[PDB]
Amino acid sequence: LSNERYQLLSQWPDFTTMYGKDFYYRAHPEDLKKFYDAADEYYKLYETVTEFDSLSALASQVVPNYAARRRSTVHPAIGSTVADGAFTNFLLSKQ
Amino acid sequence: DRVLSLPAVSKNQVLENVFHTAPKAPVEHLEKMVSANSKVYDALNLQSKRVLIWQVKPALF
Repeated sequence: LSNERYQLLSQWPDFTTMYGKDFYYRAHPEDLKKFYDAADEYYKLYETVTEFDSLSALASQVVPNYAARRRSTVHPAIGSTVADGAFTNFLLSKQ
Repeated sequence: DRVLSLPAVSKNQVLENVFHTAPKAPVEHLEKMVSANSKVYDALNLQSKRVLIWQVKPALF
């Protein structure tokens, strides 16, 4: 999943081609604050999508709630569609 | 009132309107993407000492 987000940071336009002073001084002073803030934003997004050592601790936030759903008092593989279809065997039989 | 014939906009107010933003360094893009690709090297290379390939697709021994 972190690859599908990295692949759209691959398609980011090269803002460093507009770092020269012939873009600094032609530009409105508030549209250059925004341009320098949108370049600082890309380094925020890119330095956290390549923090792949943080994906192992994110997987441990998914495990314990999943593992408690598998500690079912009925069956580890039970679900609604089976337990609904096994209600009609219980209900539409005699008592 | 000779001071009223001088330009009223200060030398300070020129320097704060001309150099309004601290300009972006040329090497700032290198040393920020290199430190972020050093984490792409580490996790995803197969020669790195800390690869993710053995904790993502474990092994079959």
